[PDB]
Amino acid sequence: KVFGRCELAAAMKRHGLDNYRGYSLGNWVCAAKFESNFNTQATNRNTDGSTDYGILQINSRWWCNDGRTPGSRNLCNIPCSALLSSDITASVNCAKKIVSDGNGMNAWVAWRNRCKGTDVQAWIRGCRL
Ligand SMILES: [Cl-]
Ligand SMILES: [Cl-]
Ligand SMILES: [Cl-]
Ligand SMILES: [Cl-]
Ligand SMILES: [Cl-]
Repeated sequence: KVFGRCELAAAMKRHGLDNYRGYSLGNWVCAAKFESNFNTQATNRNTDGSTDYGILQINSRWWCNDGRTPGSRNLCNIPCSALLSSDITASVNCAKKIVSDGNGMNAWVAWRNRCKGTDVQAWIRGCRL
C-alpha cells in the first residue's frame, strides 16, 4: 500500500506512535517519507547482505527474520515479511522497540540526515488528526 501523508499520520496516531519516546507525529511521517516514500512494500538490500523492510525500512541485521541474514538477530520476533503488510501494526510495534534501544530516532539514518532538526510539523500540516 502507498499511504497518503495525512492517511499515514492518522494510522500512526491510531497505533500510538504520536509522541512515542517524545517523537512527534511529524518526525515519524518524515521518517517514513524518506525511508519508503510511504510504500508498505518497500524493500532494499544493504551492502552487508541484510535487507530493510517496509514503511520504516526495518533491518534484518537485528530486528526481523528473513532467513538470509547470517549472524543476525530477530529482536522484534517477527518475519520480515510482516513488515510489508498494508496494516502497519507490525512495523509500528517493531519501531517502538527500535526507538527505545538507546539512540532514539537516529537508528533511522534517513531520519537523522533528512528530518532531524527540520520543520517536521509540515508533515502533518492540514491533517485532520
Ligand atoms: Cl508527501
Ligand atoms: Cl510534528
Ligand atoms: Cl537469517
Ligand atoms: Cl494500518
Ligand atoms: Cl531521544
